[PDB]
Amino acid sequence: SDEIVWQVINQSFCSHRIKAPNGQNFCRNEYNVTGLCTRQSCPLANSKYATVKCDNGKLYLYMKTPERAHTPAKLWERIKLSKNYTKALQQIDEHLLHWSKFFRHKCKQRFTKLTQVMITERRLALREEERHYVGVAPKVKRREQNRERKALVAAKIEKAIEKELMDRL
Amino acid sequence: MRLLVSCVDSGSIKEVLCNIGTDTSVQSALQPFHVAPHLAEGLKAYVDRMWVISEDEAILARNSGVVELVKISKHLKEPKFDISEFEITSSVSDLFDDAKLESLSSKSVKRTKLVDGFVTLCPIKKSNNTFVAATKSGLLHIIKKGEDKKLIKLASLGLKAPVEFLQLYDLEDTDTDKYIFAYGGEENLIKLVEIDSSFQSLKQIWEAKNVKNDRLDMRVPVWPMALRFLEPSPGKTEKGKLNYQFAAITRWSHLTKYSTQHGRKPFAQIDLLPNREPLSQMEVFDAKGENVVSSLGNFQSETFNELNVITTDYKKNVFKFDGNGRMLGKVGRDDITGSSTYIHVHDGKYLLQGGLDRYVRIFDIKTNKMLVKVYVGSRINFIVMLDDVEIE
Amino acid sequence: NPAKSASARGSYLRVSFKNTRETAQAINGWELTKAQKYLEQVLDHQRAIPFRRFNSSIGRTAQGKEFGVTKARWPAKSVKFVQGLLQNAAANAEAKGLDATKLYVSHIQVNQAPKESSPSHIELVVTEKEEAVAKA
Amino acid sequence: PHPKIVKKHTKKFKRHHSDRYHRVAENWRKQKGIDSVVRRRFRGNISQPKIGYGSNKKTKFLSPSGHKTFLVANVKDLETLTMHTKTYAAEIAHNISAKNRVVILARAKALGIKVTNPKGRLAL
Amino acid sequence: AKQSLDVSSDRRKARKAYFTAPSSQRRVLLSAPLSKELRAQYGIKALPIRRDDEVLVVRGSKKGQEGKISSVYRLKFAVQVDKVTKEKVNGASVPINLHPSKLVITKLHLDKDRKALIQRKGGKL
RNA sequence: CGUGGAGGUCAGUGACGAAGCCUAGACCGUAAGGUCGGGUCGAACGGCCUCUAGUGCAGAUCUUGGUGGUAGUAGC
RNA sequence: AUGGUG
RNA sequence: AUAUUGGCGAGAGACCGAUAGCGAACAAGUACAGUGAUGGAAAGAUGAAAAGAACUUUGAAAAGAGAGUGAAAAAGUACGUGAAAUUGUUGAAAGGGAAGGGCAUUUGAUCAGACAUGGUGUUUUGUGCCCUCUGCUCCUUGUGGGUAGGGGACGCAU
Repeated sequence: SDEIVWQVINQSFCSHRIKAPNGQNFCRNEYNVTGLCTRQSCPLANSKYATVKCDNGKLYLYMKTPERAHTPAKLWERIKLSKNYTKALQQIDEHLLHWSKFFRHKCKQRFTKLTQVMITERRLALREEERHYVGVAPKVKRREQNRERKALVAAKIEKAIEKELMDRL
Repeated sequence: MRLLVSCVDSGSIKEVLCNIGTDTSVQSALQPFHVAPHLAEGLKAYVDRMWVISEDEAILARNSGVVELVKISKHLKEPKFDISEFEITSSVSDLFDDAKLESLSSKSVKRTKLVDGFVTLCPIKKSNNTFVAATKSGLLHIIKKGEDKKLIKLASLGLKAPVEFLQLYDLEDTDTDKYIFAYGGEENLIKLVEIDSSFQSLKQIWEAKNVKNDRLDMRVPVWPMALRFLEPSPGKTEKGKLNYQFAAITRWSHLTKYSTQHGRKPFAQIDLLPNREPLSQMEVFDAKGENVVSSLGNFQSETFNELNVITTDYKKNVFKFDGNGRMLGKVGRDDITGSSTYIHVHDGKYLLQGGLDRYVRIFDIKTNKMLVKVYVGSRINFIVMLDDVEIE
Repeated sequence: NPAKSASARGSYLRVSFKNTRETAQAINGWELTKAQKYLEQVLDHQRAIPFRRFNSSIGRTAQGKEFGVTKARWPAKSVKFVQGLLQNAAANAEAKGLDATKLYVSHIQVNQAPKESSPSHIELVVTEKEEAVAKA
Repeated sequence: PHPKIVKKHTKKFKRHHSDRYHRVAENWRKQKGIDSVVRRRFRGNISQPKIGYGSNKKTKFLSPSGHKTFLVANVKDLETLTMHTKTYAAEIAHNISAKNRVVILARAKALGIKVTNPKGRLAL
Repeated sequence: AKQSLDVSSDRRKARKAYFTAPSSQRRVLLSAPLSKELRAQYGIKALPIRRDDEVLVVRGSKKGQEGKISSVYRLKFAVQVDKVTKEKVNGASVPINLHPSKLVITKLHLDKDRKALIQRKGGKL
């Protein structure tokens, strides 16, 4: 039962966990709220869980329960969510009903964030056509510098000037 | 060979004469016989498009807004070969309107002003003197050349401007008399217009509508660049709907495969390239060098999967794709240095090439080797293959 | 400035590091042919060459009054090698097309070599001093 | 925001006699010599490390600009920061190529995360 | 996988045995692929290279150049194809070595042992 | 905390430059240490969970190598 | 101490 | 059945990776020393390929310069990487009786120093995942997904 699956995840390793330089350690699972694998956010030890996730469409609320626990290929249920931030939030705290406060409180947030993200990405889609990033490989550098140096060296550069001036005379 | 190439610098038409295998990049390879300017009228008058029904008769579309007419004849040279002389028999002038365009130059994303020019010149029908000449500005000058030896203006007609491309659907037959164009352009969905031999009457029989909003719940842009028809679709022919199939290229790299019987949306719009790579023109080739096409280029067969196309960017690249979009591969990859302005599949077994690079190039479809390369020293927008010739 | 310059190099000489060192240092900045003049005048026991560094067992000598020092010496071996360096540097210079009237020694260097002798590696870049270096 | 960030001691500790010798390095090590001056803490000598310098659990590990630091490699990794853009800022482990950095960049502005070390390997 | 107890997987061995291998064995380690038209033509895949025949170059900076082998150099595990040529600046022309795996064989040089060879593996001709 | 190798795991990173070395650059650790920015370089390498050691240097008239002062000295 | 070269 | 550091072949390693491991990865019981028994070293790496630098030049010279080859001589048989000690040059800075460290500022130099460029509304106007018709599909059959066509005016753009 689940608390064991936790404690196994809290001593042995998850395939996914991060341990940032400060003491706290993320959880890189695709499906979770908050992205920190701790007792109440780690999707692998809950058995009852709900998050929000983008499809590339709008934001499907994914839900699971104990009953499909053994049937992973289809475990997560899924719902879409409206384009009304207001109506969305009402849908979210709708489906979640007596799901404990954690998931309403947080799921709502993940919605807010991903929506904002969308909006930004929409702005940035419209901006600054100019000055893309570019890398330059190292040997590109070395090559350019040297070949240039030799370029100048080859041109004694005054002989051209004077000879052009004797020309003009 | 004997070819013609439009020289944008002097506004002339060069003729090129040489064998398969030519290159000017080295003194070793075999050399061109002849290159000639002709009838160079200046940067304004450079040739926008060119058509030759039969070897002596070639019609000029001239960016001054002037259609001319060209009589061709061989004569002694100066081994052995012949060249020709190019002089204009007929003309009809001032066919453009700039100001209507200039009023919309603000909405487009392109450069500064928008010149009026010929986006189509061709015969109708495939045995006929008729010519449908298109302008940027929407003005359709339909002009049959009278047997008087002279060109005569049949009509000027309107379009929903500007008009980037226009196509005539000949795949059925010469007979049925009622002609379909498809045209499109800036933020301008693809439109099917029809015209009677009364040549005063155009009703718009069909119009596409754009695909649904994209991943970001934003709106995909609308810019159809080029359109090539197929046969009507086999199967049960359906209520109230025209039966046609056609496929179109957008600036935004979308390949767009339209089947009317399905409806107004495209049933496949597939980006060929990463992140909105701008494309241009089009060619429909076939794998084996085979000739699958009409004389104005519409591919002949009723299933897309059998389609293969050549499309260019604005930089160097020239690509070969299937109906699905899976890239067959680049052409001239290691060679082309510049914007490739013009490409025309010839005989299904050849590839015309030329552009800003100033090398006219000729590649082979199946081998994918460069056959011919000539340095005209000019930007060249257009190429026509005249007689393939013997060399004496 | 490399565009107007000439380089002579020498390496794997067998000399004394210290003597070659100083006798290199003495001419830094001098005009070309006045330099040759010097090395000539100093090889024949006229005007010896001051040693500011290694002064043990160096007899007080008058002519050093030019440089601010009572100590100097007439080293044989050194001014030979650096002499030649000035020769070939003049060759490199002329075939370059430089101007011997502007030509002076902009850089001179010696530094040690493997091994028990004290071989040397010498570097000199002469260049033609130009009137009017930089506005601004 | 955050409290005001106070280091308690901002100068790196050096090993006794580090500079008078090269055969000795600059990484702090203790003095076990029971006679030594640095061990018995005579006036005027260097300052040992000792626990009291330990910083403030609130702002500990905070980079100055106020975020923390979290060290990412590919984009799939920074997606863990969709939640915390207000606490963690993420930077790009050194060996990343110049090919993928630009990807982490674009996507990292869309999310609105602060990348401490952009401009690494990227020109314009 | 390695089932047979008596083969060995050691890297260091197989390196040694590769660099000590005698010219007999350096014959067959040079097997080069026949081109496709030959793959069907003589009904086979790749056959040890000899001196006189004609070959085409697929990989390497030499792409598309082809010729008939001048000599074949079994000490340096190479083959010197004709008219694939460096020129030291004095005009002398040194053959670029081409390791054979990267070659494809256009024209054979058919000898009676090339006949019986092509026959032993099952090629029809 | 760090070093050498191992069993997992990051579908980790890497010729668009892995290691390594320089650094009058930055940040993090109280510290052991860590992590990034430039620079040189060319082919492997790292983080988390655990195992195992030939695992951490200022010294030993320490060993081996390289260098100096002694000094162009006593001297030949 | 054993066994050896002078 | 057991023994086995020698021989003659094999297969392997949580072994060592050039001061390690055999003493010896290389022309090692080699050069060497001893009268003789005997004692016994150091020393691996260009590159993809020698294309190991034509040719002109100073110089008898050892070397140098111009010029090329190579992706890189910033890889030239002193050759991958190139550390420290220690030395030369150029510049800084102080010094004349000392250097070094600790707490603190000063002055000089010097470096870093956002693709921040929005948010909340309010209106005008197109489009569509909105409205209204008409379907189709998969299954955890539920307060669900997926998808098409004809039209019309909640998210998006303006």
